[PDB]
This record gives sequence, structure tokens and C-alpha cells, in this order.
Amino acid sequence: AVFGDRVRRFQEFLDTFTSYRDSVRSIQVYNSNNNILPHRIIISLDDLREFDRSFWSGILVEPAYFIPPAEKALTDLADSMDDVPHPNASAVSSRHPWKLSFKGSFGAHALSPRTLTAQHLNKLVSVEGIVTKTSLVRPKLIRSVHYAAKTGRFHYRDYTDATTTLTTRIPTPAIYPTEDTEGNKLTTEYGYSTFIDHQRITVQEMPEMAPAGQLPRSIDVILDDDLVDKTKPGDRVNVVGVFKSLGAGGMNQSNSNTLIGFKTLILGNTVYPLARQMLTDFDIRNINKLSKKKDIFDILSQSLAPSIYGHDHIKKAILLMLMGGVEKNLENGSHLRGDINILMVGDPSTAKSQLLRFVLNTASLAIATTGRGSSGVGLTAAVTTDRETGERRLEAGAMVLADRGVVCIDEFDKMTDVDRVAIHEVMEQQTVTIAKAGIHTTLNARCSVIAAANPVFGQYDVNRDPHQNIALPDSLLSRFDLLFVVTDDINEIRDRSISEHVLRTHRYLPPGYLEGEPVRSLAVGEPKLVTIPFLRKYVQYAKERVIPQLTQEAINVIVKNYTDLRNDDNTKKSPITARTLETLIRLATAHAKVRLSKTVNKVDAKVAANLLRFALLG
Amino acid sequence: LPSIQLPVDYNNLFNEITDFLVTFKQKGPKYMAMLQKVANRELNSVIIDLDDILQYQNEKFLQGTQADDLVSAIQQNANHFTELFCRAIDNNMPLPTKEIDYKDDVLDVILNQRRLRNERMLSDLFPPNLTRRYFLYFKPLSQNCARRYRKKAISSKPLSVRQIKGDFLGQLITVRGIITRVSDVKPAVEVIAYTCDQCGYEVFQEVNSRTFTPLSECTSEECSQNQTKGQLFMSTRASKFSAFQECKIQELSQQVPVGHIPRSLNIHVNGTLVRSLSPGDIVDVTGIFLPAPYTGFKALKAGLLTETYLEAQFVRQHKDVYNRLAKSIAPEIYGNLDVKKALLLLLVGGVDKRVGDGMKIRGDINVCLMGDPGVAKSQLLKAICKISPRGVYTTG
DNA sequence: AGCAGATATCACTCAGCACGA
DNA sequence: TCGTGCTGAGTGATATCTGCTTTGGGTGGGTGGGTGGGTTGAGGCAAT
Ligand SMILES: Nc1ncnc2c1ncn2[C@@H]1O[C@H](COP(=O)(O)OP(=O)(O)OP(=O)(O)O)[C@@H](O)[C@H]1O
Ligand SMILES: Nc1ncnc2c1ncn2[C@@H]1O[C@H](COP(=O)(O)OP(=O)(O)OP(=O)(O)O)[C@@H](O)[C@H]1O
Ligand SMILES: [Mg+2]
Ligand SMILES: [Mg+2]
Ligand SMILES: [Zn+2]
Repeated sequence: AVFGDRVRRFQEFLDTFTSYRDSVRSIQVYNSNNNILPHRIIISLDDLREFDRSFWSGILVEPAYFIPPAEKALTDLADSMDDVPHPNASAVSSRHPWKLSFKGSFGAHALSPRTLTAQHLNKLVSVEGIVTKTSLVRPKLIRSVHYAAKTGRFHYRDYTDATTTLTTRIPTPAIYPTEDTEGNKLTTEYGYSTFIDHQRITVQEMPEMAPAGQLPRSIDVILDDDLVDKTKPGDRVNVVGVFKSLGAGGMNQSNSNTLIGFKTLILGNTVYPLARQMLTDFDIRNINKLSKKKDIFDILSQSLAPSIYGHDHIKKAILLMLMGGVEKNLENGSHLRGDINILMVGDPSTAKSQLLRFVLNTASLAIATTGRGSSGVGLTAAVTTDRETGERRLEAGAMVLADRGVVCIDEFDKMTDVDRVAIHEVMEQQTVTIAKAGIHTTLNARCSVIAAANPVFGQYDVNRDPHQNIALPDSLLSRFDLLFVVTDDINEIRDRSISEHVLRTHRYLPPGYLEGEPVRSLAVGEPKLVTIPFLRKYVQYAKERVIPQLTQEAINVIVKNYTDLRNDDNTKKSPITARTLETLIRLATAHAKVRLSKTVNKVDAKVAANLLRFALLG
Repeated sequence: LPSIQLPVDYNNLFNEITDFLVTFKQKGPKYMAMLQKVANRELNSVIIDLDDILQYQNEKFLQGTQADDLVSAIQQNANHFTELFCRAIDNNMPLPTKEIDYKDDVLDVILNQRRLRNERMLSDLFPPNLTRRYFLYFKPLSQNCARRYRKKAISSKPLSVRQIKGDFLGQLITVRGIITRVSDVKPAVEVIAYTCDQCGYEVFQEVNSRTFTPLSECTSEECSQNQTKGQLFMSTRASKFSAFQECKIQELSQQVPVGHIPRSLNIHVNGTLVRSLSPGDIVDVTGIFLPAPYTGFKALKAGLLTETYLEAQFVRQHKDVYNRLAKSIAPEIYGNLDVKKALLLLLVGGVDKRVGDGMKIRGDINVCLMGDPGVAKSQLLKAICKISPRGVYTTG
């Protein structure tokens, strides 16, 4: 009775707003023309609230009774809209109803894994956090279709589960019917049965937002059908779903615990990424106009870490690393990486850690690790078991997680050789090889490595040769494209400048804050320095839509520079090698990418040579 | 058990299959000749080419007697069509042309004696799979043939393990990947034969599951009538077995997305396809994606979550002399003639090691390269290892 | 679903007597 | 002392219903055991 009234009311709501009808028509037209779009519609809670307050409130506080009616109304509207002449047997037998999706503003239901409490059960909530785990995808049985040869008719059965439907129903064992009502033998029609994908993920509270002295908490989320593979570990997501409770929770006499609560999880409706900034026509035009400037490189380099005084060359190297070179794989099998690795060895208090933090924040994908805080296994991959399935699998490590990204390693010299070996393999081959518990696989690890280290004595000594100063293996050192040695030199002018800069920085106050006040979302769906968001947009554009190709003049410059540097009496902080030629080519390609140029020109070669010369001979 | 009205009529499809088997030509009919060969014990596996079915459908449409789309029906649900084709073949099996020793086979004698006993009883029966001496497989629809007739070939389109979802269950699909594990060949039971100690009759049982419950009590007419309680005892001599092999196929490196771990899919091999897959070979396995329901308490405890595997149906396997050889060892590197010649000498490794006095001079010309970083040591290693047939690359 | 213990309702054996032989 | 029922309650027996529990995995525990399985990773300790 009430169910039909709610269905009719949601039908009226959908009729009033023609945008959803147009979206459904477009999806159906695209599917008919042809890879396929899932039967899902995103509706705005604000429009529903403006239309009917009662329905919006019910959906927010009592989704179990108000969502299925809306889904049925949407399915009926789509079916009435459908005009397919011949429905395929699988289509007729398919159980594919339209699923509703929500956006807008969740006033008090916008929470985090820490703030989810028993008072929010059976309510629509929005959870924001970081994905830490991801179960394997497996199909789930909802409908079974059978055939009786003698009768010549198809019989079907429908299955339900605690997680498949919002409303509780009698449990249904997965035992396939074998016999008809009259005793007729039945044959299972797998091709006509309906299965849907199922996956379980764990969303973790963001560590920065956790209380003082308390470890982050996490909540389990269930994804079905088209939301199965929308996330990977390490992603920041905004999940919308219905907080639910499952099981007896010790109520049953079989559990003697009498002190154990119920199980709880979320049945996800949406997954909203929190990584790629959409580029507008105005943004693209601004990027092009800024790139056309002759000194674009200087401005972009200066815009990185405005609070760090000096270190211009290190900033240029970081920018080139962010832009990255062009990766070429030859037919014979040789693989040439386009990533640029950077190492900084210097005296204490030289802004190495701050630079690492800044590159961690700015880079689209970045993972931070420490020397003493990491392990070989924690870097590569760990063997573990899947709760959902109970299947032996692999868990991505630091290196793996940062594929096509950047990994920042702090205190690089405070590590162990055991741990070092993993890294050595990673940088050398850009792949991870695992041989454990009957697992034989190769993991792609294509990440740029930026690390900071200290001398063995804790202070760089000019008298002693570079080999004695740094204890890291020579083989590991050779993989780094650029090595920067930074020392703290006492000079009156530089000391005064640095002190004034630090004092000016320490006097900053945030907007909307009174003096002496200590430093403490609305919607879900939603020579001048360059602002950081614009820098991110520029980096994304350049790294996505530019692949510079080499030219003859750049080659002449590169070979001239290599010949001059390798056979020169002047000593170098790092030995010259054929890898230096590849480093020069990579830096030239990165500089070409900076200017949004399809070809590498003499300017790029000159800039790369200057940077390499500064890094080598200071 | 509510019913549905689906637009499929299995009787018409069976008639289509019989007509295709009897009449299709591409001399006499190809499949009639194949069945004649099978009858004479010359062939133990029959492969149905979907291209032939498509051509037959096109010819029928051209002649004006338009018939049902058999290719699409087979692709959408292949498990039923295996049995349908087996029945069609059985109903039209030609009489043998080469005399054979029938009395040698145990099954022939047992069935003949069952017939004699039945005749005696009347004067006062066995599963079709038991006597089948062939295996049926489906060859996917070739892309060239599909494009010739303006059709899309879902079955032959390669897919990764990730792209195989739950909506593909029960269909004929192809998987591209690298085999990582192959198990030993073991006998899988299909029909079980029992015997009665008292009756003297033979009973049969069909197995279509992971597990089965053996019979304990006789069910024969004689036993029932006479009230004699006779125990059933398993007989492996008259039972029917099929070779079984379980293989694992893993994703290729280029198929995994960014920041993702490769996944694997199980493969089940039955019949004559056994030993067609070995570890390390990249293959295009075509099969029927099917679920593997649990049994007993496990079934109840598991829930709706189902395992899956692939029933293998077709497997496609992917693919001055001294100076010249030395230079061609590793063209990409700068000329190092002496090192290349040493590598050639190591690779050939010619030697006469036949002392026979208790030991024999080592027959390997071992080579060691030592140098400062910068030389292409890794490149020589990789190239010389690739060329060698038994070359193995390892890292200390 | 299968298995082990148990209840209760199903027949069958020795028991013995009346008639007559 | 044979044959043919009629009586009969005793001594069965076998055709017939009433309650576990299991797989393996912490949605049974550590007053069921670690020689019935799980089991790779981190951590602290002593001999080295
Ligand atoms: N050039 C600089 N401009 C401004 N602040 C600086 C600069 N160099 C260092 N600092 C200050 O140094 C403080 C701490 O130094 P930081 O942690 O960056 O050192 P580090 O290079 O990681 O050295 P180490 O790890 O060897 O101690 C930071 O708070 C930053 O304010
Ligand atoms: N003769 C050469 N011609 C061209 N490139 C070369 C040559 N020698 C070395 N290289 C380059 O040197 C780069 C690094 O050296 P490579 O890994 O080949 O050997 P290696 O220096 O002996 O190694 P390792 O650093 O592991 O001891 C390779 O990318 C290769 O391209
Ligand atoms: Mg530091
Ligand atoms: Mg090497
Ligand atoms: Zn019997």
C-alpha cells in the first residue's frame, strides 16, 4: 500500500525533473547503438528536498523503506522508455534493475570512520577516508533459471542475502533446484542465470585528522555490480551508503560470549574520487599562454616551495622529475625508463625533509617512507589471506603502490642492506619479483625515487673524498640521475638573508584568524609566483599531452657536453658514465615537456647540461 | 518455481543441429565422415567449428528457408548445446565399416548379458554417456569469418582475467594469459558401475558434481520382489573415467592496470585436450565459463558467493662467419669483438669429454666478466642468455 | 544431507485345548 | 497318537521417527591441544 504510494510519488518527482529522464534515454540509446554504461542514475538530494521534503527526509533517515520504491519507479520509467524490437533470451531472463545514486549535501550525515556510531545505523551516510584493503572480485548468485525438457518450460528461483537487499528477508541457501514441483527433472541454464560481482573494501580514517594519541579507525564497505573495481588501495574516496547491521551478534545461544556486539558495514551507493583536476578551456588557454613565456622554467621552479630560501637548482631538478621524461621500450626487449631519480646528501638543517614533504604534497601520486620505518617486504609486497574468499594473495607495497608516481625516502642511509636490496632491484629493473607461498608473478613498479641522506660523520668534509663521505653502495648510487651535495656555509650576507626569510615566514597568519588564536564539507558530488593548483594543472597537462622527440642539434649539444665532461682533468663529485648520457637525454626531454614542445631543441640540451654540471662540479 | 516465457525452442534447435550434421558440406558431408571415422575407433574427439554453423545459416537464409540463429544460441549458453550435439551425434551414428573385436570390451559383454537377462525377465537401460567413445569441443568463431558475414565474434575476442565478470558465466569466451601451473593428469569418474552379490545384476550411477554418495543397497527388480537385501560394491573395471587436469592462467604484464596486482583464473581440462597446456606458455584458451557450486555443509556456510573455472575447449599457442656472429650477438652495444668471440666460444662449448678413467675434463668453457660500472655487462648477459636455448638469468 | 539412537507398532513361534480318528 | 483350526501373550524385528554436527576459521573458544591443520612478518633475545 504505502510502497505503491511512494513509487508513484517518486515517479512524479522524476517526471518533474526531465534531466534524469534525458540521462536514462541517453544511456539506453548508447547501449542500443553498440563499451556499455551501467544502469545507474545520480540524483541530487537538493532537488528532491526542494520538490518533496517528506521523501528527501525519508531517504536520508530511513533509506531501507524509501530507496527500493525509487529504484522500482526508475526501473519502470526506463522499461516504458525502452523500445527494443527483439529482446534476447538473456535480456528477458536478466535481472538488471536500475540502481539509484545520490549526490548533494548531507548536512549531519557527512561523517568519517571515527564518527560513525550506533546512532547512525540504518541511515544514509557519507564516509571519507583512505582505502587500505581490497578483497578479490567474485560473482554472486541472485537468480537461477532452470529448464524442464518434458514440460518444455523454464522455471526460475530468486536468491537474497543480507548485503544484496536493504530490507531483511528469509535467508535462501544457494542449493540449485533439482526437481520440478511435479517431480520433473531440471537442467540448470547457466547462460540465462544472473550473477553480479561482489567486493569488500576497508576505508580508513585519514591519519592527519585522527585525534591526539589515537590510531586511525576504519570501516568496512560493500560494493556490488558496477562499483566493484572503482578503487585501489591508497586512494582517497568519498563513499555514500547505508550503515547496516548483520548477524545475530551473539544473540544466538551458540555464542556464550554475552559481551560481543553486532557486525556493521556500509552498502556503498557511490564512490567519489578525491586525484585528477578537470581542465577547462580557460585553464588550457592560460597554460598555453604561460608556457609561451621564455622564462617559464624559472617561474615554475621558483613557485615550488616558496617558504624554502635558495636551492634553485634542486627545485629545478624536482620540477623536471615531476614532469618526467619519455619512456621508450625497444622491440629487441631493452627498456629505457623515463623517470628521473634524485638524491640529496648534506649537513643537518638544509631543508631536505621539507623538500621531500613538499614534493609529497604537490605530486599527484606520492608515497612517503623512512629508512628505519620500512622493510624489504613492506616495500615490495606482502603475502596475505583474503577474508572474503580465503585465498592466498599479494598486498601491494610502497613501491608497487606508487606505480607511475613518486616515492619519497627519508633517512636513506639509516636503512639495512636487506632492505636496500629491494630498492636496488626496483630501481634497476622497475619491476618486483615475488617467489613466496607458491606465488610466481612480476609486479610493475615504475616510480621516480627522490631520497635524502646524511654523511657518515654527520657533516660533509671537503678534505675527504666523496666515497668516504657517503657509505651507500656505488651500484645503488649510480642509479640516481642527479646527486646534489648541499652544505651549510656560514656567511654574513647569506645568514642575514636566511634569518630574515625565516622570521618573515614565522609571522604568517591564516585568513579569518585573530592574533594569538591557535590553528585548528558542504557538498559531496560537487616574475610572479604561480599558485600551486595551477602548477598541478600545468604538470598534468604537460605530462599527459606532450611527448617530445629528439632532434639533431640537441644531439650535437649532448654529445659535445658528454665528451667534454667525461675526459676532463677537473674532479667530479660523482664519476662520469654512459648513464650520464641517458640522464642528459632525460633532462632534455623533461625540459622540452616543460615548454609544451613536440621536439627537443638546443635550449633543452643547454639547460640539461648546465643542471648536470652544477650537480657534478657545483 | 515460477515460470518464464523465453524466446528459445530447443526442439527447433535440435532439428537445426541434426540437419547441419547430416547435410552440411565443405565428397560427402564433413561431419558425417568424422562420425564414420569415430565409429571405426579411428577418432576419439569431435570438434564443431562455429564457422561451419555460420556458413550453414547463411546458406539457409539465402535459400529462403530462414532458420534460427544457432551460433548465438550456442555462444550464449554452451553447456546445454554440448549435450544436444552429443544426442544428435548418437542418433545418427553410422554403422562401423571395419570389423572390430566386440567381445574384448568388458562393457559390450556386460550390456549383452543385461539384454539377455531382460529378455528372460520379459519372457517370464544404461546412461548414454556410458557407451560414448568420443569427446565434443567447440571451436570459437573466427574473426575473419564473422567480419565476412557482418557479425561480431564475442567468443574469439581475447579477454583478460579482469574483463571476465559474473555476467559472462555460461558463455563461450576466450582468455589470453600465461599458464603458471599445471597439475598431473588424474582420472575423473563420470559413470560408476556397481554389482549385487545376491542378485547378479549391475547398477549404474552418474556423477556430475565434486562429490557423490555411493550406493549401499540394491535397487533391482529381482531384489525388490524377492525381498533379498543385497549390498552394492563398486567396480572400477566397468566404470567410465576421463582424464582431468587443472591449470592456472595469470594476467600478462601489459594487461594489468596502473597500481594493480595481477589476477589468475582456474582452467579445467577434460578429455583429449589434456597435456595441451604447460607452464610458461602464453595461450589463447577458449572455454565455457561456469560456476562450481559447493556441496553439503560448505554450501550452506559459504552463501551466495560462488567459485568459477573455465572448461577448456580450444587452445591456440603463440609463437668470416666468426666476425659476423660476434657482431650480431649484441648490435646495440659498441663494438667489443674479443668479448663477443669469447661469448660465442662459451655458447657453443665444444668439447670431447670421454676420459673414462674415473673423471673427465670439464666440458664447459666458463666465462667471467669483471669491470668497472659503465660497460654494458647487463646487456651482454641479457643478449647471450636470450640467444641460448637453456640460458637462465639470475641475480646474486 | 547424512548418521546414530530410540520409540512403537508390526508379525511370528511355541503353546495347548476341542473334536475324531 | 495326526490334522485343523481357535486363542494368546509372549518374544521378538524391522520398518519406522528424533537430534546432532559437520566445513574448517576466529560470525565456537584458550580449563579441548601445539605431534590434527593454518604459517609468513615483525619483534626481542642470546650466542657470536
Ligand atoms: N633554506 C631554508 N629556508 C627556510 N627554513 C629552512 C631552510 N633550511 C632549513 N630550514 C628549517 O629547518 C627546519 C628543520 O630542517 P629540516 O628538517 O628541513 O632538515 P633536513 O634537511 O631534513 O635535515 P636532517 O634530516 O639532516 O636533520 C625546518 O623547519 C625549516 O624551517
Ligand atoms: N657500449 C655501450 N653502448 C651503449 N650503451 C652502453 C654501453 N655500455 C653501457 N651502456 C649503457 O649503460 C647503461 C648502464 O650500464 P649497464 O646496466 O648496461 O651495465 P653495467 O654498468 O656494467 O651495470 P651495473 O651498474 O649493474 O654494474 C645501460 O643502460 C646501457 O645502455
Ligand atoms: Mg630530516
Ligand atoms: Mg649490470
Ligand atoms: Zn540385487
